[PDB]
Amino acid sequence: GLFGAIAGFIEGGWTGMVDGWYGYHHQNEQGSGYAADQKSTQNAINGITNKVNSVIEKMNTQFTAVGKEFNKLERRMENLNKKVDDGFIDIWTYNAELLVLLENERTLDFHDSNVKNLYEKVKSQLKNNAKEIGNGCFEFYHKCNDECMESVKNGTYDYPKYSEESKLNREKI
Amino acid sequence: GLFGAIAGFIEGGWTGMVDGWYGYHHQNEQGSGYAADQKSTQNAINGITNKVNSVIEKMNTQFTAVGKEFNKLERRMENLNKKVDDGFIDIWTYNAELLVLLENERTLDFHDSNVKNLYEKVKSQLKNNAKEIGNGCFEFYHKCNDECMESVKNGTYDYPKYSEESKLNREKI
Amino acid sequence: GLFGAIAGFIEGGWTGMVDGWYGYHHQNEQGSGYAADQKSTQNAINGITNKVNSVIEKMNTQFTAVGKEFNKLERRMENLNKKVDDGFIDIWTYNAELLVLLENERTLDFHDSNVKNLYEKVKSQLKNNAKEIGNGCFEFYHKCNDECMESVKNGTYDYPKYSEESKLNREKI
Amino acid sequence: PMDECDAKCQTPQGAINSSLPFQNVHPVTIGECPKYVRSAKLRMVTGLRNIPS
Amino acid sequence: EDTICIGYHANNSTDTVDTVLEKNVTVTHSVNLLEDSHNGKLCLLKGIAPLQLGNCSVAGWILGNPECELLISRESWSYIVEKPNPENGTCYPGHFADYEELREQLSS
Ligand SMILES: *[C@@H]1O[C@H](CO)[C@@H](O[C@@H]2O[C@H](CO)[C@@H](O[C@@H]3O[C@H](CO)[C@@H](O)[C@H](O)[C@@H]3O)[C@H](O)[C@H]2NC(C)=O)[C@H](O)[C@H]1NC(C)=O
Ligand SMILES: *[C@@H]1O[C@H](CO)[C@@H](O[C@@H]2O[C@H](CO)[C@@H](O)[C@H](O)[C@H]2NC(C)=O)[C@H](O)[C@H]1NC(C)=O
Ligand SMILES: *[C@@H]1O[C@H](CO)[C@@H](O)[C@H](O)[C@H]1NC(C)=O
Ligand SMILES: *[C@@H]1O[C@H](CO)[C@@H](O)[C@H](O)[C@H]1NC(C)=O
Ligand SMILES: *[C@@H]1O[C@H](CO)[C@@H](O)[C@H](O)[C@H]1NC(C)=O
Ligand SMILES: *[C@@H]1O[C@H](CO)[C@@H](O)[C@H](O)[C@H]1NC(C)=O
Ligand SMILES: *[C@@H]1O[C@H](CO)[C@@H](O)[C@H](O)[C@H]1NC(C)=O
Ligand SMILES: *[C@@H]1O[C@H](CO)[C@@H](O)[C@H](O)[C@H]1NC(C)=O
Repeated sequence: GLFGAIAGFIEGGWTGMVDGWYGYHHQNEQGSGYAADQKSTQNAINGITNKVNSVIEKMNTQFTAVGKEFNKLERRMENLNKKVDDGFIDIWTYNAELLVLLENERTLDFHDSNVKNLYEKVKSQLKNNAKEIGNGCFEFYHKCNDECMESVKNGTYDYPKYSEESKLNREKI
Repeated sequence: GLFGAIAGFIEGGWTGMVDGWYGYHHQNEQGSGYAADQKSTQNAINGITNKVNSVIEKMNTQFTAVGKEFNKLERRMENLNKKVDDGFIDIWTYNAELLVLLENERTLDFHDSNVKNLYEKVKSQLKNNAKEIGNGCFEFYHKCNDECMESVKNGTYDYPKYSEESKLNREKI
Repeated sequence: GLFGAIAGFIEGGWTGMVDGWYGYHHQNEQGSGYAADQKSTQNAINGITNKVNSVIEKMNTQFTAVGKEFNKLERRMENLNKKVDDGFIDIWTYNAELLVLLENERTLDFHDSNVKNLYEKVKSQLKNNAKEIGNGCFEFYHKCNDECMESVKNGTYDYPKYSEESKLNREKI
Repeated sequence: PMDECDAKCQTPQGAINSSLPFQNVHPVTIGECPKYVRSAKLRMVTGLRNIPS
Repeated sequence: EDTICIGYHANNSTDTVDTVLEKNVTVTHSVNLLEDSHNGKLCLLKGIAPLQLGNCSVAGWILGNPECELLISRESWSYIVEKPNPENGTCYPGHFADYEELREQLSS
C-alpha cells in the first residue's frame, strides 16, 4: 500500500484463491466466490519474466579460471591480486545486493500500482450506480448476476442497465 | 499508464500536435484544436536536461592510454590484465545497461505522473460543474469559449461562472 | 508533488509544528492548532532507519593498507596500479553518487506517496459529509470538536454522526 | 605531527573517523577505513523541502 | 466555521543537496554521508602505537644506524611512519636490491 491499498485501505491477504495473483470476490444471490484476473495478472507476470531474463542475461560468464599462486618474493602481486579480487567481489556484492533490495521494492510498487489501477477501473463504470463501502469493495444499489460479474470483469457494464434502480434505491439513503 | 492513463484509461497517442509533449484538445462551437502545455512540458524537459547532464557528467575520462603487451614469460600479468580489464568492462557494461533500463522506466513513470497530475488539476476546477466522460475528457453542462479554454489552462476558472448552468443542465440527467 | 501535492496542489511548508514531519492543522471554535501524525511519521522514519542501515552496512571495510611504491624499472606496475586504483575510485565514486541522487529522489517520492495516501484516508471518511476546499483542506458542513479531531486522526468518524447536518447545510449550496 | 590520540583509520593528512562509509579526502589509508572518491560532497536527505511564505 | 487541514513540517533550515531533477535542493533535515575532514594528527590504532622513523630511511632503521634509535622494545605496532624524503640513507653507499619487496614483507 505505497499508493494506498495493501496494508493501506486493504489490511490483509486472501488464501481462498490460488489460480492467479489478482482477481475479484463476487457476492450475489447465487452465492459467493473468488475469481482471478488473468488479464492483468498474466500481463504483470510477463513483466516479471522480461525482468528476470533482463537480470540474469546481463551477466556474461566467461570460460574462466579464477586462481593464481606465487612465492614470497612476489608479495606485491600477491597482496595486489588479493586487493584486486576482493575489490571486485565487494563491488559485485554491493551492486547486486542493492539491486535485489531495489527491484523487490519496485516489484511491490509494481503490484501496488496494478491493483490500484484495477480498483479505479472497477470504480470507473459504477461511479454513481453503486457506492464505495468499507475498504476494497463496492455495494450495489441494484442486483448483479454472474453475467453482470463477468461483464464487469472484462470492462463492460452498460451504464443505463441499472441506472434507474440505483437512482431510486439511493434515494431512501 | 503505470498510474493509470497511457495504455491505461487512455489508449493511444496523437500526432496532430507537435509543439510540445503535453497539452489539451479543445472542442467548442468555434471549432476543434490541439494546444500544448508548455508550462509542465518545459518543466519536465528541464528535468530531462538536469538528468542527462547528471548522467554524462558523472564520468571522468582521463587522458588515457589503454593497452599493454608482454612476452610469454609474463603470462601471469597477461591473463591477469585480461581478467582485470574484462572485469571492469563487464562491470561498467552491466551497471550502465541497468541504468539505461531503469532510467527509461522511471522516465515513463515521470511522464505518467505528470499527465495524471495534470488530469487531476483539470478535474479540480470542474468537479460538479462538468462531468467525466469516456476516458481522457470532460463534457461541460455549460459552454466554453477560447477565453474559458485559456483560463482553464493556466489554473483559473471562476467556479460560480457557470455553476448554475451546470446546476440546471445536470438536472435533466 | 510528483504525485500531486507538495509544489503540487500544496504550495509551501509550515514551520509552526516541529514534533513530527506530518500531521494536521485543526480549526474549530475552540481555536486553531497543529498536531503531528506520529503513526505514519514514525513508520516512515523507521523506513529511513532500515534504509540507511541498509546503505552503510552494505560496505565491508577490511583491515586495509592502501599504498605501494616502485622504482622506475617497474613503470608497468606503476601505471597499472594507478589505472587499477583510479579505476576503482571512479567506479565507487560514480555508483555512490548515483545512489545519493536516486535515493534522495525516491525519498521525496516516498514522502509524496505517504502524504497523498493520508490525504485519501482523510477523504475516505468525509466524502459527502464534508467538502474539498482550495487545496490541502476540507470544510465541514457540520461542527467538529477536539474529540472529533482526534477520532478523525486515528481513522474513526462514525459516518452517521453529522450525516444529516451535512445533508441540510449542503442543500442551501 | 604525532600524538597519543587513538583511532581506527589513518592517512597522512590526518587520523580518521571510521564511522562514515566514505571520504573524498586522500586515497591512502591504513586500518578499518572509509573509501575514497573524487567528489565534493555526499549528503542524503533525512528530511524534505523547506518553504515558508 | 470549523475546518480540518493537512499539515507537515518546515523549518529555518537552508541545508541543500543536488538531485536528478534539481540542484541546491534545500531541505529541512539532511545527513552528510561523507567524512570530508581529517584531524591533522598521527594518532594510533586501537591503543597499539605505530612505529616512527623520524628522519630515518628504512636502511638506517633496520641496519642499525646509530643516529637511528634501534628500539628493540618496538616488538610490533599498528603501522609504519616515515616521511617522503628520509634523511638517513646508508652512510656508506651501496646498491640495495628489492627495497619494494622488503617493504611489502615489512608491511605488517
Ligand atoms: C643523517 O642525516 C643527517 C642529515 O642529512 C646527516 O648530516 C648531514 O650530512 C651531510 C653529508 O653531506 C653534511 O654535509 C657535509 O658536511 C661535511 C662537513 O661536516 C662536508 O665535508 C661535506 O662537504 C658536506 O657539506 C651535513 O653537514 C650534515 N648535517 C648535519 C646537521 O649533520 C648525517 O650525516 C646522517 N647520518 C647518518 C649516520 O646517516
Ligand atoms: C631531522 O632533521 C632535521 C634537519 O632539518 C634536524 O634538525 C636539526 O636539529 C638540531 C637540534 O637537534 C639543530 O641544531 C639543527 O640546526 C637542525 N637542523 C636543521 C637543518 O634544522 C633534526 O634534528 C633531525 N631529527 C632527527 C630525529 O634525526
Ligand atoms: C465480456 O463479458 C460478457 C459477459 O460477461 C461477454 O458477453 C463479452 O463477450 C465479454 N467481452 C470480451 C471482450 O471478452
Ligand atoms: C490566465 O488566462 C486568462 C485568460 O484565459 C488571462 O486573463 C490571465 O491573465 C491568465 N493568467 C496567467 C497567470 O497567465
Ligand atoms: C481514536 O480516538 C478516539 C477519540 O478521538 C478514542 O476514543 C479512541 O480510543 C481512539 N482509538 C485508537 C485506536 O487510538
Ligand atoms: C566520529 O564520527 C561519529 C559520527 O560522525 C561521531 O558521533 C563522533 O563524535 C566522531 N568522533 C570523533 C572523535 O570525531
Ligand atoms: C535555525 O534553527 C536552529 C534550531 O533552532 C539553529 O540551530 C540555527 O542556528 C538556526 N539558524 C538560523 C539562521 O536562524
Ligand atoms: C540554486 O541554483 C539556481 C540555478 O539557477 C539559482 O537560481 C539559485 O540561486 C541557487 N541557490 C543557491 C543557494 O545556490
